[PDB]
This record gives sequence, structure tokens and C-alpha cells, in this order.
Amino acid sequence: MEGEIDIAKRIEDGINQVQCSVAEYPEAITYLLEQYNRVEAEEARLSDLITGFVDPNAEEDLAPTATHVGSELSQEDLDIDPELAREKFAELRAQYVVTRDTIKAKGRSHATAQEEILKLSEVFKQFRLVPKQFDYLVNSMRVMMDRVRTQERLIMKLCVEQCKMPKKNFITLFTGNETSDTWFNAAIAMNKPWSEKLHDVSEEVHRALQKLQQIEEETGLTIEQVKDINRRMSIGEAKARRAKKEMVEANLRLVISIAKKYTNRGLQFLDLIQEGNIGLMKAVDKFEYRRGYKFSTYATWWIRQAITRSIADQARTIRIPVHMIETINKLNRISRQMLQEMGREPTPEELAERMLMPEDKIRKVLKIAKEPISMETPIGDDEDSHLGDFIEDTTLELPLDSATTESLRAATHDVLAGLTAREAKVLRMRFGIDMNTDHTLEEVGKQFDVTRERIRQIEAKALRKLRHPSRSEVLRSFL
Amino acid sequence: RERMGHIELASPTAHIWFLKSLPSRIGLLLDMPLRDIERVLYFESYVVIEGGMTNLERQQILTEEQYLDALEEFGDEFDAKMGAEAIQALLKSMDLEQECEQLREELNETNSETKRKKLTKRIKLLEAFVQSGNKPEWMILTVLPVLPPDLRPLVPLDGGRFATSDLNDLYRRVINRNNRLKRLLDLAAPDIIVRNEKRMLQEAVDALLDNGRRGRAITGSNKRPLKSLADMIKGKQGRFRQNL
Amino acid sequence: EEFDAIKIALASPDMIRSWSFGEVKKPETINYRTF
Amino acid sequence: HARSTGSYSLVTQQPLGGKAQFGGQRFGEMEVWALEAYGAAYTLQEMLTVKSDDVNGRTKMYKNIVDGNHQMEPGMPESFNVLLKEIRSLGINIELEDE
Amino acid sequence: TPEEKLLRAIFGEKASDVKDSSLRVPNGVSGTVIDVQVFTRDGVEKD
Repeated sequence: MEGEIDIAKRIEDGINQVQCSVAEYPEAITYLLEQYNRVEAEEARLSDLITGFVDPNAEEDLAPTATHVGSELSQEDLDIDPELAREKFAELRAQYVVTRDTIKAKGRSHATAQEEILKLSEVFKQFRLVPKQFDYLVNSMRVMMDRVRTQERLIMKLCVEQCKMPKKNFITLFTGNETSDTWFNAAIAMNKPWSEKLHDVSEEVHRALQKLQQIEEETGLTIEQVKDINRRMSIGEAKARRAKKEMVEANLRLVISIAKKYTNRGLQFLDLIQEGNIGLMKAVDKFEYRRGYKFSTYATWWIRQAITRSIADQARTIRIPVHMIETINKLNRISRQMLQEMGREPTPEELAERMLMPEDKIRKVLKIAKEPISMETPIGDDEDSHLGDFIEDTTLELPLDSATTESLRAATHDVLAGLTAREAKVLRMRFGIDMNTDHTLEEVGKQFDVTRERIRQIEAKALRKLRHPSRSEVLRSFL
Repeated sequence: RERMGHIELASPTAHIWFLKSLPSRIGLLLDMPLRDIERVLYFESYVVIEGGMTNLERQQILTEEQYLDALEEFGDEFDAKMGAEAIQALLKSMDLEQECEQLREELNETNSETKRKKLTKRIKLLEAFVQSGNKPEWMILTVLPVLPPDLRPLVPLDGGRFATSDLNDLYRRVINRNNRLKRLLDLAAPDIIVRNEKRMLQEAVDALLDNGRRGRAITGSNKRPLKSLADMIKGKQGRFRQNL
Repeated sequence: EEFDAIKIALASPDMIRSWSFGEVKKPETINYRTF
Repeated sequence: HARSTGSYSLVTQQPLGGKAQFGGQRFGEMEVWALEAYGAAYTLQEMLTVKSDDVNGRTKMYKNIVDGNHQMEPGMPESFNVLLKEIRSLGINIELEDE
Repeated sequence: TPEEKLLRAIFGEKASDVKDSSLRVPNGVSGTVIDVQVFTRDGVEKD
């Protein structure tokens, strides 16, 4: 079987069109050197920035690193010698110096700044940037310019659709520099029957222009050339995407094949091949036809890896730890081990010296490993009787003690008055009539008498007096 | 035991108490008959018209074989759409005032058998939506309320164990039905498999509200007729007569 | 006291949004540890 | 066997029967129509609310025959006030109303 | 508990740590005993 290798050459072919495009990008370059500073002071590593290099200095020659540039999946589904490395990274700062200044203040033409970056662009292609980086550079490249598209789309429909402007009168002005108000002011000075209409939107265009320049300065490229970089990236990812749609469709038979190892466990079958299809679409992207290993073996590796992760935790109706289910079968492949030899049941004495568990707490562990049990299950009547219909309630008092609890929390404050005014008024007129008790330096001025000593004495002396209310009760209920 | 919740479903889903309850309420007012069109489009790929180019039909389907041939030439735009995605957009884009008079004049022009047979349930239903303060676009549930935890308790039985209702399982499933059709199929899959997925959503939603109507739901371990909502409510597992 | 007549009408997302306070996304129930 | 007071469920809220305590005779429907024939009234609504379903009307009644008084009229059944929510989760809204 | 000592302080303050939680006779009619068996962890093969 084959019919997947001949079309596999179309994959890496499209990636090459992305490698070059990303090269000419200041933001993608600044992050490179800026991250290098985290290596000198020892905070990160060159492992998550560079994996290798290349000998030729043209357009690739060996299986590239860019794998998540033409993937069909979403961004959420895309997740050497150190001495030689530091040597090449020192070559970038030997030229990035002049570039570090032409971005801060620049001038009127951005073509001069990018001209110097072009030389560095050739060097950036030599480095084997980690595929993880492409998930940030390319991603933050289509989003950064995403706002530019809309920001310039509003002003486009506020004069062409609103002020009624011909397409031949907007493509000859806004297409010019689309930076300053040199295209807008030139429209009104054109003494056209429609030029005297942009005055009713000049305020909206101005705000949509000033904020627009902010993004242009943030990137450091010309709004006209910045589109050229991305427009050619959609060509390489398209030729590879459609080329991989024939491998993730004719290989759906292998997904169900290995889907018989994780059936009834915790997840349904409909959601079983879910992690199986997403895995096949990942392997096809990181597949190399120039490798000894085939595809029917390399692809089934990531498939069984995505299905063993979902059912690894969210299997039961309730969350369950990882080792709690791996500790069961652990004591299983040893129980029969001593039964096939001796012939007797392994008593909890010999296994207590080989394991890290004593013998008492290990018994309570099994109590946790259950289903446990439903509620709507027939018992005896099999008509109206349910498992969850025989458990008595404790939060809701029954009519039997409903009259008792009521007479045990509303009758003490009646006989309380019949007691020494001093000691009784202290506790009663504190939290019973007001809020919060025990203030110390405040209670001493509440009765105007003793100090902070009787704050504890009066309360204690009163406690033993609460023994009086026998038939009446209030305090004996909170606990 | 009071108050409820909801779940923002990315993919619209018609209700079940208004679909199988003849006469239809989510299709009848939409020119759709009752079963010979509003049941087949839910299954495998069956592209149906919901809009219209220039004076077309609102019942005629469209074969996939004639789909790729009606893109370039020989055809126009053709507002193509899958299954459940084409049922809520119509309710909001229809006028009960004008549409009512369109079928009112169709009771003597044509024979009472080819069209009038169905049109008899058109003026009656619509008249109710006008007299009352309602609106056609309320039959589609974009969200789904949650049953109070008091009706689905979770209290330990005996031995350090616990006790939960199987109804809870019908909530942990629906979550995986929607989030999957967001960042995996609706921007990657060709088309010969993305349709099947959308078919599973509608079947997984109408199962919770009322199980036993269409495509009975089965839990993971230990089969047994899985319990839902409406089933436990009125008690349909006993054919009513032997009520509690 | 007592009950008289009963009113019935369709349910709208605008009304259901009132009783509800939020949306559930995590299928996870409760914990067996601290309950 | 004879029962007067016992435990009750939560969602169901009905008389049960444990070990130490006896069980209550379930008033079957077969004895309901035989009562309706006479054309009674209060003796029919009692065998549906306080004496089974109604909870807050069961406790209040217990505190009425103890002092030698009389129990007032029952309230709203629990198997009825929960149905309002049971039906509420079916895409349909239900609301009560007086006169 | 402190609040508990209040109740027993009225009916003779004598709260011991351990109590008598023996199996009481179920409702109905009692009767004499036949035999008594005690297996305080025998050296046999008990489960």
C-alpha cells in the first residue's frame, strides 16, 4: 500500500514558501535577540529557540522544522553543540545594531529600514527555529495585520458607500502611501461633486488614521509591503493543506482499528475517534517520506497517545486521580505471581515489605475505588421505590421534633430577666440586642464600673447561671 | 432546588417537543411539510435551500452530485447550508403578516389534496402566534437550562463511597459535542465527515430533553435504558397509565 | 392560600438568562477529598 | 402494625418505614373514586397533601392537636412546586397566576 | 464541648469519655439465649 508518498512531496514544498516570508519580519527578529539575553544570565535555554542549522545558504535542503504553518487544525491543536550555537547568535548582533536604531525613530521612508533587515533575513533562514516559535511568529503576524485590514476597511466604506466614491477614485489615492492625510486632503482638493461629502466623516477618518499609524509603527514595515509577506504565505499553506486532505480521509480505517483498545472505560465511542482523527492530522504534518519508517506505523503513534490522555482522567462521572487507578493493577500482576508458584493467597505481610504501604491504610484505599452507585435504580417495589428515596433528611426537621426544636430557642430570654442585673445585662445587652461580642476596651465603658478583668469573670459567672433555664432553652442548640 | 443555568451552543438545535409533536412548529410555518423533508436533512449530507436566488422553491433539496456542478457555470450563488444550521435563520427572516395572506388566497385556486391538505394547518397555527405575544424564533433553543442539584443529589451512601445520578452523564457528554465542532472540523475537515458530526449534536440534544422519541441514548458501562429528563418527570417509562 | 388559574407560554433565552447566573463548561462534578 | 410518625425523603417527601418504626398504609387510588362518589371535599385533599406530599403543612398540623386546637388549610404540594421547575428545563416557561 | 456541660450540669454532672453503645433488643418479643460463640482472632484460616 502507498498512494501517500508521491503527494507527500507537496507538503514540504509549501513550507518553503513560509520560511522565507517569516524571515523578513522585524518583530520576529527582535524577539530572537531579546530572548538571547535570557541565556547569558541563565534563565532559559537555546533548546526552545534553535534545534539545529543548515550548510547551504539558499532555500532549505533538508527536512525543515516548520510543521505548524500549513496545518489544517486550529492554533489550540498545534500543541546540537551549545558552543557552536552561541557563535552564530553573535553574528546577528554584529549587524542588528544599526537596525536597533532605525526602528526607534526611523524617518519618512520605511523602505530604508527594511533594506538593512533584508541582509539579516538571509541569516535568519539558516537557523532552524523551533516549531513552537512558528506558532507565535506566524500567529502574531496574521493577527497583528488583522486589525489593519478592518481599520482601513471602515474608512473605505465611509466614502465609497457613504459619500459615494468610484472605485477608480479611491485606488489611485489610498493605494499611494496610506499613511498620512496626503490621500484624504487630496480628495477634497479635487473639486469633485463627491469631494464635498468627506467633510461629514473627516472626523471618523482622522481617528481611524491616527490609531492606524500606531500599528504601522509597532511593526516597523510599510503598510503596502507588509501585505506582500502574508499574501504569499496563504499560497504555500493552501498547496500543502489540500495535499494532506487526501491522507486524512483515506486513512480513517486505521483510526477505528486501534479504537478497540479504549472502548467501554469512561468515554463513549463517538468521542473516542475524536482524539483519533486529530492525531492522524498531526502525524501527517510531521511526517517525512525521506525516512525509513512508513506512515501506517508512525501515524498510529500519536493517535493512541491522544486517546490515552482524555480517558486518563475524565473517565468516570467524578474526577479521579492518576495513580489511584494505576495502584490497583500494580498489586494484581503480583497476586497471581505468588499463586502460580506456591499456590496460596499472598497474605498482607510479605507484600508489606516490598511495597511502600503498611497494611492498615491500604485497606481504606480500596473503599475509594468504586463506581460508586446510581440513585434511580429499582429495589423491591420496582414501581415508585428508588435508591435515593429511602435516605432520611437531617437538614429538614420532621414534625415529631419540629415542635421540640422550636421550644428550645425562644424562652430563655424570658427567665433571664429574673437574675442579677449587673452580670445578666453584660452578656444580654451586647450581642443579643446589638452585634458582635467581646470588645474588651469597649465593654469596660459600656457598664461604667470595673476594668477589663471582669470581662472574662462576668461571662463565666453567667455561664453557670444558664443552668437555671431548664424547661426553657435557647443556647443549648447551636453547639 | 430553585434557579437554573444554561449552555451557549455554537450550533443551533431545534427542540424535540415541537418537532415530533404534529403538526410541526419549526418546519410547518417554514413551508416544510412534516417528515418528507424535515427528517432526511438531519442525517447524511442533504443540502437544502433556505433562501433563494430569483423565485425558487422552498421544499426542493439538492444532491451533492449536482452541488459541485452548480458552483461555476450552469448555476448561480445558491445559499447552501447543512442541517440544524438551516432552521433558525428562517424564523428571524420571515414576516407573519405578509406570509399569512399568501396562503389565505390558496384555498380555492388549487384542489384540496395537493397543497390545501397541508395548508389547513398553516392559518390555524400562525393565527395563534399573532393573537398571543409570541414569536416564531423561540422554538430554537440556543441554550439549555440545568436541572437543580436537589433533583440530582450527590450524597455518600456508606463506606466512604458516594452516589450520583446517571442524568449527570448527559451533561458531561454534550460539552464534548460542541467544543469539538469549533476548532477541528469547522475549519479543517473536508465535508464528508463534518456532516456526520453535526448529525450527532442534534441527536445528543433531543435525547436529554426527552429520551425514547428518536435514537435512544445508552450510557457507558452497564447498558439499561438511560434515564433523561422528560422520562423522569411525567413518567413515560410506564406508558403513563401505571403512574405513581 | 390557594391556586386559581394557570398561564402557559413559550420560553425565551432572554427570560432564561434572567433566572440563570452563569454558564457551566467544566463537566467535572465535585471532589472526594474535601467534599 | 401501626404507624403515626416516621422519616421522610428529600425530593420525594413522603412517609416511609424503617426498622424500629412501622410503615404507613399507602392510600391507593382505588379508594379515591369511592370517596368522590359521596361528593366530599376536605377529606379528599388531605389524602394528597399534608398526609403525604405537603411538608410545611405536616409540621404545623402537629403543633395544633397538641394544645387542643385545630389545623388550618394545607398549602401547596411539594410534588407540584417542583414540577414547575421540571417542566421549566424543557424549553417551556410556566408561571402561576391568581384571579 | 462547653455548651454540652450545661445540660448535664442540671441532671448530675457526670460525663464520662466512654459510654455504653451495646446492641439493644429490637421491638417485639424477647427470648432466652441458646449458645455463645467467641472468635477472638483464632489461629485458623479465617477471612
